[PDB]
Amino acid sequence: DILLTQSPAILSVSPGERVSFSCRASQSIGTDIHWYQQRTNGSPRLLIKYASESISGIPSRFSGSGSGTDFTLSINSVESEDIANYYCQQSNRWPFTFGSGTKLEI
Amino acid sequence: DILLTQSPAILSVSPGERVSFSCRASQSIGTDIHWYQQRTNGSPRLLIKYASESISGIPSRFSGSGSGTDFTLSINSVESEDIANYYCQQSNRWPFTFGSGTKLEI
Amino acid sequence: SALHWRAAGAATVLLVIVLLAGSYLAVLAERGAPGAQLITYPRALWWSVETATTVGYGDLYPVTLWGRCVAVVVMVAGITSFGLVTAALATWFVGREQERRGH
Amino acid sequence: SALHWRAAGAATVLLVIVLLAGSYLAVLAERGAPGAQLITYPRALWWSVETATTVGYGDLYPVTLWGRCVAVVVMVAGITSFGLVTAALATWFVGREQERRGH
Amino acid sequence: QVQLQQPGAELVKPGASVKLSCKASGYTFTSDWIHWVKQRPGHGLEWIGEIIPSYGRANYNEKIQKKATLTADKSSSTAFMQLSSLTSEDSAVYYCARERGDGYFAVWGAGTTVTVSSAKTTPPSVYPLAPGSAAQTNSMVTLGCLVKGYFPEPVTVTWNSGSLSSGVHTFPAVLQSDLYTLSSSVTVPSSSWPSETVTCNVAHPASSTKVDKKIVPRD
Repeated sequence: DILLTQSPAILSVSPGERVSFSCRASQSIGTDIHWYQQRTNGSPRLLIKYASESISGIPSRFSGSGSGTDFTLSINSVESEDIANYYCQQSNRWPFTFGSGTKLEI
Repeated sequence: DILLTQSPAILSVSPGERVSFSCRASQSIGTDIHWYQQRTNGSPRLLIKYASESISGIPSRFSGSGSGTDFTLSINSVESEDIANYYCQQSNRWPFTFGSGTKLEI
Repeated sequence: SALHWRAAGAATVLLVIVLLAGSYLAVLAERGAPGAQLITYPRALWWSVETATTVGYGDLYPVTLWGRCVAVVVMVAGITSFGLVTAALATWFVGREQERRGH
Repeated sequence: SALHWRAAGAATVLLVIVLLAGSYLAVLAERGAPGAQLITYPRALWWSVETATTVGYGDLYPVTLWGRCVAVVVMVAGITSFGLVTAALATWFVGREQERRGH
Repeated sequence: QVQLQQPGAELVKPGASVKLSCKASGYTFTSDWIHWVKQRPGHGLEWIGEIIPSYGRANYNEKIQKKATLTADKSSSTAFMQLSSLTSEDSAVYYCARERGDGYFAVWGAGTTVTVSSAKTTPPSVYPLAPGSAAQTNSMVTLGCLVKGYFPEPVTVTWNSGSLSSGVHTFPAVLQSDLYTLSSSVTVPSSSWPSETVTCNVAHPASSTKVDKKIVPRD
């Protein structure tokens, strides 16, 4: 099974600063990584698919990059609503797996 | 994306001595590495292509070797004009990427 | 419309249907096998094409028994379909060569 | 010049043109996809050849939708061209065998 | 050759945008790509993006925020990069380079220094630097000129319009009150001056200024 490593677990940034979340796969998975946002008491919400593809309804602020084993989710200019946990998930090999998640803190 | 590691960042050699710059790719890229020289205030200049192929106009002094993940740019008998930064670049996988560069110091 | 052309048309349609069902059944066979890559529909369709043509790059391939069975049908449908096109071109050339010889 | 030979000649020319356009369009489809290797013209040409022949080593292959579409055209052009050559050889042998039998 | 031509400098107010140009000469092929590469002061080379002018297709670095937009004008053999909504983080030298679709950058532009600030353009002031008269002469003599009070970077300094190249130092500018200052040094045989003439030529692309200054002994 593909292990997804998200590190660090917490990320502290100042309002309006750029932030970058890291996802590392235990083996090459192409661009088959998707990113989810979970706010307090909420269910996950798709932000980015296939590493870098925009989802309509999602602020332009969010972007994704990477391929192979190293992946990044980026927020250019954080704001309060971005306070949540962020999970990556791979669909390259069965079974699908999730990373352990990174909290944004402002 | 392919990360290219150039280490050390500075190389100190004595006049007329052999010097070797290191480039390491985060995954195998065959021989798809090219090397550039940037002098103070100048733009990059192609020195070597596909790891070991001579560019006309370039002193015989310069050579390149390597394949897979480990690559070397060599100067047999350094001289002052060789004082510059040296960058490697891969074209095996999209997007093209550059190494962070190594300065020659005499 | 002569037989060999109706059959080449029929074969081509039938191959497209095999490509589509094979994509769908491959994903259904391969999900549940740890390590399998043939597990989403878009790339399974690409996989069925490059199997039917016998290219077989190796980017994707089934690892389960039933995904391998689906693969065989896809290979046979593909080789048979292209062979039937070849045989139809043979018939066209052979007929044309009869006329050109006044036979 | 009989039909089956003009067609084999035409097919071979047409394949060379497909190989060249396919090389060019593959690079244009694949650049912009992170991880893609089919992204410079010399090796794309080698890739089109080994696709057209259905060899498919796996050193190179498209990963985008439109590079895969270009790949299919290249596969079909290649299988069709070689099948048309086979059908022309069939016609030559069949004609020769008529004469040898006095038919 | 000069195969790619780029303007020396663009100053851009924060939040504004700018179109960078790159006019190609020499051999142009249907297959050629024009690439854009960013270099921040003291930093390495950063691949921004690429366009194929014959088809007009462009790709961008994903790993960095996308302020750019690439177009080409097949008629003018000119490629354009539109960087929009700039910040101090976008001040850099932006090179263009030509790749024949075989993976390496055979030829590069001289690059455009893009400065993001609110300050106004200011052409430099050029001043001679001839020795005092109580200075003793060796077999060589050292002259100079002083380029002060300009903005933004850069300025180009040559000596006798390029013909003098040995014996030349130009020092990096320093920044003082929103104006830049540097000096340039030249060393010629004592013999050869002022018998033969020595002039420094100072171009400041952001203000379309070029000035000459002859270095003559003091009165």
